[PDB]
Amino acid sequence: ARPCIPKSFGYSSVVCVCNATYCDSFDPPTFPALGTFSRYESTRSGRRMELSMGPIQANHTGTGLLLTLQPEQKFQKVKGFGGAMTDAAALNILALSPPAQNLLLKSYFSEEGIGYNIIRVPMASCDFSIRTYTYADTPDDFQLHNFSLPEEDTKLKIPLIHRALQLAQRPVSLLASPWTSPTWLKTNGAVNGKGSLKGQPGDIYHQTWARYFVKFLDAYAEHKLQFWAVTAENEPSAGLLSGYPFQCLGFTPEHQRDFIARDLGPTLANSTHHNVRLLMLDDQRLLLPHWAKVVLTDPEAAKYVHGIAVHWYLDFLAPAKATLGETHRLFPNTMLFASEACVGSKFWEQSVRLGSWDRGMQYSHSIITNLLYHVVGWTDWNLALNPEGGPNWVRNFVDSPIIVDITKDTFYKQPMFYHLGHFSKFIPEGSQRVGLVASQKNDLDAVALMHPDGSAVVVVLNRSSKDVPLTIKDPAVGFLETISPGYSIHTYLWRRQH
Ligand SMILES: *[C@@H]1O[C@H](CO)[C@@H](O[C@@H]2O[C@H](CO)[C@@H](O)[C@H](O)[C@H]2NC(C)=O)[C@H](O)[C@H]1NC(C)=O
Ligand SMILES: *[C@@H]1O[C@H](CO)[C@@H](O)[C@H](O)[C@H]1NC(C)=O
Ligand SMILES: *[C@@H]1O[C@H](CO)[C@@H](O)[C@H](O)[C@H]1NC(C)=O
Ligand SMILES: O=S(=O)(NCC1CC1)c1ccccc1
Ligand SMILES: [K+]
Ligand SMILES: [K+]
Repeated sequence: ARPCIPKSFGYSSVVCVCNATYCDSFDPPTFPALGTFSRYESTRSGRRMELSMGPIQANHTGTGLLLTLQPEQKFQKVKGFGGAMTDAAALNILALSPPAQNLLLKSYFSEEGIGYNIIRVPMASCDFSIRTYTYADTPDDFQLHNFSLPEEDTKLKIPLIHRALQLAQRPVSLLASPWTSPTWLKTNGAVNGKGSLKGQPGDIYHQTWARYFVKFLDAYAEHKLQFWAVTAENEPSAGLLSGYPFQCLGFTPEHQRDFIARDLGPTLANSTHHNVRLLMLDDQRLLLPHWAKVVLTDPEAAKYVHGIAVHWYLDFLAPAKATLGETHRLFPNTMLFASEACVGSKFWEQSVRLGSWDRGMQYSHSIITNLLYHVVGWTDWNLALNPEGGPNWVRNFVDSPIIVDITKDTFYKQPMFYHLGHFSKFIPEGSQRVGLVASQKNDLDAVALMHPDGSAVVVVLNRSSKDVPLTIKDPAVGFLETISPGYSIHTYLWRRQH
């Protein structure tokens, strides 16, 4: 529909420049003719989700790499993809002119963009906020009569969420997560630092905290917003750490288990919001499987927990098989969901690297890795940041797929945007991962899924410098002869006749 306007900032690849009168966009989505496949290609050399079509062939010869679709080998259903509407994201989006705001939101939420269907909503303030607040800062208000949404919600976040939902043709699911409780419920009486809820699960402090979740859901419902899920606490391990710099609330896994069993589970289940799902953990993967064991082996907690939320700090190394793999083996009926991912968080790397292909490859490699370990969705962190990677009240700056430059009324779409879009645009909610078997050892990363309507999607990432010819075999349908260029990502789509 409209191609990428590239700009280089001296990193390995380009950003696409958008402004008040121009942004890259796709045509309305249409499938290739039966017997035809679509290929969307992005490359370090500068291609951005460019469309080509090719024939599906009856025959194949050669000893080249063959990836054979296993359409009846079924794995997880996919919930979807999206990102977080933090205070920082909202402020950056609304600092753009109305036309640029629209093109940014269309980029993410419309069918002319990459089709996000998840928005994560912080419950009150976090690090990506410029003001520290909760919804119930008046002390000793245990019945939460003075609970209320401030302007960060009513004037910034909620109107933007409504605008995203208007642009979306896919149903959008909202996920809520709190960072801190009111300080008068906490052992340290501060939003940050080491501290937990006072007392013990089942007591007034814990009951009040559980009621705060229902108050939040009630308040958003008055604005005609309903949630798909809540997490039990953002990064519960953080509040156990001396000097933790920003909003947190510490829970051991035993504390989280008992809070869920005695307070949050029953309180949600007794409310009009009983259909909202509860996700546990919302933290880094090295806490698994231990955290899952502690919480889910208690039947009283387990009956309230619908899923496990995991965060991915892509700058840091940690095992996948010993964490996600083991958790799936031990608790195959509890879904895993990636609720936050980010890059650029190390103090010694530029928070925002405009045009970094490497950071793009980190996003897509992460997503593939998550999907191969049974995870049902993937949620980026801040939807948009400034060129510093902010604002952020403790200067904990990071990268974002969209960077806003208010002085030019411009925003920049990073390689990370396109790497995420290779999945989000082409994997509708309810898609199911299926097998994909390589005929020989190779350097590629790939995943295959089947749409609800039976159509096929395959994503192929090449993190190597070498162009790799390959064939995809769909045993019902035929062969797709293609090539995976070095430093590329491709998405393949086709109809499957039986
Ligand atoms: C928004 O960006 C577009 C794209 O760069 C700008 O339009 C370009 O303007 C230059 C300079 O006049 C021309 O050489 C290009 O041909 C234009 N491209 C297109 C596609 O129109 C546009 O001026 C910018 N808008 C604002 C309000 O700054
Ligand atoms: C495909 O395979 C068989 C090989 O004998 C042949 O009958 C057929 O003509 C070949 N070519 C095409 C285009 O199908
Ligand atoms: C359960 O729900 C009702 C609302 O119908 C409420 O009045 C009651 O206090 C709730 N019980 C709790 C939160 O324990
Ligand atoms: O994968 S999709 O079906 N994504 C969803 C779209 C609304 C139908 C698709 C198909 C054709 C072109 C782009 C994307
Ligand atoms: K208040
Ligand atoms: K940094």
